[PDB]
Order: sequence, then C-alpha cells, then structure tokens
Amino acid sequence: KERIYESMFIIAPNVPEEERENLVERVKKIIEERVKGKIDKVERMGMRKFAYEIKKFNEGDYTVIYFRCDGQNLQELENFYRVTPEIIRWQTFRRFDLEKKERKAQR
Repeated sequence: KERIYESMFIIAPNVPEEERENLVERVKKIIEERVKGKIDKVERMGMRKFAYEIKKFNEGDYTVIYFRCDGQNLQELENFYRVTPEIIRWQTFRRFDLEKKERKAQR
C-alpha cells in the first residue's frame, strides 16, 4: 500500500508573504508532479521563533505537508529544497505511526 510522509519546511522571514505563499504552492506541485504523491493536508503554521538562530534568522514561516506516495521518488522533494535558499530548514519523515493507525482503522 502507499506510505505516509510528513515534510516540514521553514521559509526565511525576509521573504515577502505572497512569495512565501507561492513557495508553498511550488512545494505542493513538486510533491504532486515529481514525487507523485497525494497530498492529505497542508498546515500553514505561520511565523514562529527558534530557540537559537538558523541561517542567522531568529524566526521563520512554518509549513507541514502530509502526503502519501510509494516512497520511490522522495529525492524529487529533497532536491527542490536543496536548490531553494529561501527555505532555511526542512525535514521529511515517514509516518509509520499514521500507517499503523490506518491499518487499525480499517481493522
């Protein structure tokens, strides 16, 4: 069956908010068209302060995207992040807990 992932990415706070929203849209399209993932949820968490600096910023605009795919093209997303300096931090995780939960819901 398909695997469930989260990807959280943080946009630098000196990027205008409309450009921030466009970056979000670009990430969605990378997941849809390149990862070949189905998006389940986009959580726009908005601006949040860090414990200590990241790339010399003290805050950044958080988004988490929950998606499912076959796990074979995840590098498409990683490679988008690698070339996009406006995204100052990201992390992508397979959500085994959510896969287990779904199997449980189904029975």
